[PDB]
Amino acid sequence: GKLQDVVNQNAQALNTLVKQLSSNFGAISSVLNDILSRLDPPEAEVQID
Amino acid sequence: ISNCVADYSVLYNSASFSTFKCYGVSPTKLNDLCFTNVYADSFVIRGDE
Amino acid sequence: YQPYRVVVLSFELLHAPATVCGPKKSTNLVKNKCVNFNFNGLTGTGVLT
Amino acid sequence: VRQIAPGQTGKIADYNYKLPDDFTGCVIAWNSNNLDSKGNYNYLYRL
Repeated sequence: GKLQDVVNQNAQALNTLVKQLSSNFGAISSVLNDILSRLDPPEAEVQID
Repeated sequence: ISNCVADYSVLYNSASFSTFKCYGVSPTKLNDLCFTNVYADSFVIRGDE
Repeated sequence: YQPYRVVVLSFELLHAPATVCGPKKSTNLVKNKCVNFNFNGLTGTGVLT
Repeated sequence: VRQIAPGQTGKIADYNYKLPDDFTGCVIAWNSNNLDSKGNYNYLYRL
């Protein structure tokens, strides 16, 4: 159980990093290609930042 | 409005309109997007409102 | 105080189904080369496998 | 006059005069009905 706990803690942290790619953090979308196909680079720069 | 092939570049490139304001999209990009659903709402108001 | 005529258009950009997209037509598909693709509006850079 | 901003549509910002996105400077405009209307038809623009 001391060896399995190290494997469980590293797998839980890499899973958290992958799921953070579906937050928009206040932008209009979390997909970067949906921002670039709907806006021109003056106001697409506000959502990408 | 449904199942069209629209051409938005005929609209904004004419000097009829004193207001052409798109909100979630930029007007340059409108000729590239399939829109799923379009509604068209019309009325007459005063100049200030 | 003069009469102005107003139109309001309303889209839904959930990018899946169909029915309103503008004046450009399908070119070919190139099969294993880095492209800028476009399928019903949804864009992206990648390789088509 | 509203089309002499950095990033616009219309046929004077797409066919006649275009400002860059990273523009530094001032845009100055005033109505001149006294001098350019008799009226005057020698002011052209691309269509």
